Amino acid sequence: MLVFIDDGSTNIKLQWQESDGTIKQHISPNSFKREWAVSFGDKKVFNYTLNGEQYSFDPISPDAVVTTNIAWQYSDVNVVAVHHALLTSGLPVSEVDIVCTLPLTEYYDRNNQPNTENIERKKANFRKKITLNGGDTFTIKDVKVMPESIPAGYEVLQELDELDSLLIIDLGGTTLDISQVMGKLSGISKIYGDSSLGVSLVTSAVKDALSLARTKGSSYLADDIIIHRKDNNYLKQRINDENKISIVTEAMNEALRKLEQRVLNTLNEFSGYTHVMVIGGGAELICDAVKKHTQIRDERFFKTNNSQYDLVNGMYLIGN
Amino acid sequence: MLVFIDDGSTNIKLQWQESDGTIKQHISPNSFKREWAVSFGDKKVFNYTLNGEQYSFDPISPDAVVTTNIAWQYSDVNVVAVHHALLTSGLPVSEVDIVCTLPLTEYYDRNNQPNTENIERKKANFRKKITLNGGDTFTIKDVKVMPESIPAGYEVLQELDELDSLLIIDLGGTTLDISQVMGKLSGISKIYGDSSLGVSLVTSAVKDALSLARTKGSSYLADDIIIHRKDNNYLKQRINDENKISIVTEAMNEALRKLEQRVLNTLNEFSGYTHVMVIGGGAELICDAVKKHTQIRDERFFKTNNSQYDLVNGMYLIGN
Ligand SMILES: Nc1nc2c(ncn2[C@@H]2O[C@H](COP(=O)(O)OP(=O)(O)NP(=O)(O)O)[C@@H](O)[C@H]2O)c(=O)[nH]1
Ligand SMILES: Nc1nc2c(ncn2[C@@H]2O[C@H](COP(=O)(O)OP(=O)(O)NP(=O)(O)O)[C@@H](O)[C@H]2O)c(=O)[nH]1
Ligand SMILES: [Mg+2]
Ligand SMILES: [Mg+2]
Ligand SMILES: [Mg+2]
Ligand SMILES: [Mg+2]
Repeated sequence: MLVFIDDGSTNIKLQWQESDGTIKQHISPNSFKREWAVSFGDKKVFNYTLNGEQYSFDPISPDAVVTTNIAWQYSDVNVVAVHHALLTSGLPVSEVDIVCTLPLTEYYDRNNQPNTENIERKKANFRKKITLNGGDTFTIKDVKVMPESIPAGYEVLQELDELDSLLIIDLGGTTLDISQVMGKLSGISKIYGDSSLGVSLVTSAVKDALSLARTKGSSYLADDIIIHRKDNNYLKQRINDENKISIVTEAMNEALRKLEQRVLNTLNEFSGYTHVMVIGGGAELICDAVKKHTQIRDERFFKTNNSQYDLVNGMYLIGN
Repeated sequence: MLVFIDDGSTNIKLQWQESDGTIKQHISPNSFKREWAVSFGDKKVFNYTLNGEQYSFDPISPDAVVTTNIAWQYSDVNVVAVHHALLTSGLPVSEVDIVCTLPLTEYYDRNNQPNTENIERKKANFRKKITLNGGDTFTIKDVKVMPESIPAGYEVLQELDELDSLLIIDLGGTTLDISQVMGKLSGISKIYGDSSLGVSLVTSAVKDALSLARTKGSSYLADDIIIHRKDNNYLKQRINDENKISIVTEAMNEALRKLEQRVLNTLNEFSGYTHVMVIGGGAELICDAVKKHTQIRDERFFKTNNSQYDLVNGMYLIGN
């Protein structure tokens, strides 16, 4: 079995196809604490041991450590999150081959050439042995590494003439990376990674406007508000009450406005692209501004409505 | 301004393109009561007058009258729902040309030929004058009518050879229609409409499980549960607790299995199709079963992740 994994610092996305020809997409959060969970009842808990350290999946983990999540890519927790993702995917415990991802500025050096040291370091990380109390864990065999962004725009790129170039904008949970690639992957024109902004900006704004606990527990509430930000009817029924709908809609627009300014400002660093694609979980939050501020016809502007999965799907369509 | 309108009996979907080339999609529910609403405060209420009768948008309308929603297509409420959709779309009040829809078995007679009487009846319906208290209403000028299903599969159909044929499966709120159309619209092979089943089957089940009020006010809760039916973490935070997650998950699965059996049984009435497409709001609820029980390669199986909008988008790509 081969599993494609876009192990982001917010959510791990998985995609694979089963014998009955069904293609499955799974998503599992990166929310673990460095200690085992205690269950005196039947509630299932996942306690792991990796590199001698203890870890457990935590549904209410503090949104703390809003610092360097780049190092997370080579961390123990990353290994745990991926294994946990495999365990809750539905697939049967077994040996598996995987293809994981490395952010653009980690996969490539400043010369836009493969950073072999980082790629190997990523493969080595998944060799760290893991254990699960009261259960079996999958066995990761072969590890392949693909860079982010490019796999998502691969389909479109096969269609582009060598002279054309696709601009890929990826808004993630805590990062906003933009790259430009010549048609048929004739070369990488430019890469601009930014780990100072992400969707969490709006999520954090929402958690503030409603004064919600700064943990994973309230992440779903925040996301539902952002996702349905344009449907008052939904908000009316969702927001506790007191109709803070005014303040939250006010907080969201602030953050969204900031995401747009950043993207537009960075966009000014690129030129000559003939096609544009917006991917990542935050795609819907900036697609309008991007399309408005680019000179590209509808025919050449790409965006799906399953944006958080665009990358892992692209990886799949290539390596499966 | 030209507006494409898929006025379904559950939700009115709109799609149009503005000056800055921005393409917008809007959704507005069909939840009205035959009586004005009384507001003693600042809360805005929409009270309409059509054909004399009084109507008003109702956020907590009873899910009553689950009888004939086909006649709804030519009703006064439909006219009100469309006008209400226009008013909450974000577009400026004005004159507008529109393209609306008619279910497959209404647009076509049993000989699969345009039912001109029904088509004209649909156009005439929007000529009924409407009024809004405390505001102006849009003015519907030219009315065009497209059948359901086919516009959604039009893109793919242009690519198919005249000999191939696309099977379009549309699962809506209260209807399940299936059609088979020859490549390049070289002819309609078969139409099978079924107004006995719809997504409301699962929504009703969910409401029963959580014993929620049988009104629109609880429809959002029900839909979030169904949409996130595979994410325990979300369900854990969404469900009012008590972990009825077992009972609701049990209710949903049974309703879903019923939807699947119906679709599979009807599918047995079709043959010779070379491509398959699933659309409508319920697409995600039956896509797997359908792909599993069809002999079609992945390349020839179509499904977007914005299913409720597939039709209106198809209408837009053809008429705009
Ligand atoms: N508004 C909105 N948010 C979405 C949508 N899909 C996913 N999200 C959310 O957007 C955030 C970003 O998701 P994603 O890009 O997958 O995160 P990541 O890849 O883990 N981030 P990073 O690349 O920085 O490591 C998540 O909190 C996710 O739940 C959507 O359609 N709309
Ligand atoms: N599970 C699920 N439900 C969805 C999704 N998108 C929309 N829905 C819901 O599915 C139901 C059906 O939507 P839709 O097909 O547009 O309704 P309709 O077109 O008005 N129905 P009808 O054709 O019978 O007149 C609605 O209650 C809608 O909210 C989705 O991705 N997943
Ligand atoms: Mg990412
Ligand atoms: Mg990764
Ligand atoms: Mg419909
Ligand atoms: Mg209609």
